[PDB]
Amino acid sequence: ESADLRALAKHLYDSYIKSFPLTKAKARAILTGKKSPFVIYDMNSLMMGEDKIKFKHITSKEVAIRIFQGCQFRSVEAVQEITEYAKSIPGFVNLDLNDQVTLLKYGVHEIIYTMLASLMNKDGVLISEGQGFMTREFLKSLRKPFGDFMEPKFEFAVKFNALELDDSDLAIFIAVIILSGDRPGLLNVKPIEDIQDNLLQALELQLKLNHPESSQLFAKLLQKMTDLRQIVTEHVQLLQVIKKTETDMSLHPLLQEIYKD
Amino acid sequence: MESADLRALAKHLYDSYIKSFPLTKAKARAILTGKTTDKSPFVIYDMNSLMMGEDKIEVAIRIFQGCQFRSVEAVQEITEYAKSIPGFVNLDLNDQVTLLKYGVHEIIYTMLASLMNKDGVLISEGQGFMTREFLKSLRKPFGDFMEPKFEFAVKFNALELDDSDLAIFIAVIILSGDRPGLLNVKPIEDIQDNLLQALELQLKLNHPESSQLFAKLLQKMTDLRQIVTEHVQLLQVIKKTETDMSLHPLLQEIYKDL
Ligand SMILES: O=C(O)c1ccc(-c2nn(C(=O)c3c(Cl)cccc3C(F)(F)F)c3ccc(Cl)cc23)c(COc2ccccc2)c1
Ligand SMILES: O=C(O)c1ccc(-c2nn(C(=O)c3c(Cl)cccc3C(F)(F)F)c3ccc(Cl)cc23)c(COc2ccccc2)c1
Repeated sequence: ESADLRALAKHLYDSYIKSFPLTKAKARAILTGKKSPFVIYDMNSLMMGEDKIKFKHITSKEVAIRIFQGCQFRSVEAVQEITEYAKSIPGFVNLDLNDQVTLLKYGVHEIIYTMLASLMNKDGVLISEGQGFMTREFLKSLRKPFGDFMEPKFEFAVKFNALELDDSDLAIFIAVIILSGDRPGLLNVKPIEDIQDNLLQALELQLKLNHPESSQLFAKLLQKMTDLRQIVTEHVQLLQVIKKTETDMSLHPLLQEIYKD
Repeated sequence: MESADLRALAKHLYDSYIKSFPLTKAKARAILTGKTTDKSPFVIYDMNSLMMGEDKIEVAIRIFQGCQFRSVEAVQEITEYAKSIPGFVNLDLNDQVTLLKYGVHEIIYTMLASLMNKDGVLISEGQGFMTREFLKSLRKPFGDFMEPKFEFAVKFNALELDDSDLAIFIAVIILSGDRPGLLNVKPIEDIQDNLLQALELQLKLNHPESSQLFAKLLQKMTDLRQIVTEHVQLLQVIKKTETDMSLHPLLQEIYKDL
């Protein structure tokens, strides 16, 4: 069944490429300088970037709020991308429909954090399919709670990126996260855990072949699912604090509805 | 890195686990499943049977303090076991402290599952058995403090690990190079890579029909991390309400800036 695992890995890589706008391979070429992106490093360069490259989400007038809400809009776009990618995982659409919804609901936060790391280095993050680059210092320095909201994302990403995964690795990893049989409220866990066992086999084999000198990388990548669960939990608690504290974050009620999750 | 060397490391760790922990999963299962007249526990299911149990072997505080005493004992045993893990005592001393500070609680929960089934937990080296329902029914926050341990244990026990498995698994948890404040992560990760290699081979040989148990067991390190956090948060709440309990200095230090 070795060749079947390679097939599953090839299938997932191909679908991963079509589903997501900016791959890790392309992002690394931009970050390293190998078409130069617009750099956002302060207030004035932000004002020119939306006026020049036209970042879609520009509708509050405060800077830190607008950036945070920009992160919200992009995450909503990513949810739809992850949802399309999930449909291509062998077995997923044959699951009970409520269970498909449940796996996506509880998994998107972990996948967004994972995939965001592909767009970051220690100095900033790519935005708008790589045309912009927002510096870590500028984000880290936003006022009151917003500065401390951005920086944990970078600290996770730098640690995660030290594993040096490529897109073919990440496609199987993302699928493994989706097929988590321990999400609350699953109706039929058995076929989810069955698919995950296939995906885990595919990830293990892929990592031995693609990183043969990287001892126990499979184990180390699974240990990063501990980090993911913990930071997703910390993330939710920070959103709750931001909602309860800030009143200058009223949006149109229909816009609030799009962002409900 | 060679197969026979991994088997040697598994046997070393299993042997040391036996010397360090007096109540094994093997012994606990023999008591729990029964059919033995000689190993049969006294069952504590209410207030009066608790009163009879002390003659044989406030309530919620007394039980909570009993868990504190046992946890201190567990730390001592876990610490003795850690010293036997090849390479651990050769590490920088501050890192040795750090690995223990962050590892002991995750290990206590792991080994506590060995003493539980869905209906209760063995106590006092297997001589007693306290029902889950009784613990769940303790007053104010103490009732809910006991129960999350049970929820993990039922899931964890479904993996059907035995002691030779748990010996390597416990060592892997201790040698975690991602603990906060470690000074030299590289020598810790090198040891874990051997321990991880040892666990993988051990699970393959001992559970050949249990597909991807290695991966599923590592995913359980996630459930451990979450319940330690929920535990620490519950203690902080109990402290602000109760002064009628101090904590043992060993436990006091483990929680400092955890
Ligand atoms: O392109 C992508 O793949 C992409 C994916 C994730 C993020 C992003 N999400 N995010 C979260 O807080 C967040 C997370 Cl991690 C998980 C779930 C929900 C949230 C939510 F809802 F609360 F936002 C961030 C926090 C800090 C930073 Cl530096 C980045 C993000 C981004 C940024 O996009 C921007 C676009 C324009 C201007 C500024 C940022 C891109
Ligand atoms: O034998 C063992 O290895 C063994 C190991 C852990 C526990 C135990 N600790 N514990 C904690 O709350 C606790 C924890 Cl997990 C970690 C650090 C500090 C605490 C603290 F501070 F609060 F005490 C529990 C809560 C609920 C239950 Cl069901 C069990 C325990 C037990 C119980 O032992 C008993 C002995 C006599 C009477 C009743 C119970 C045994």
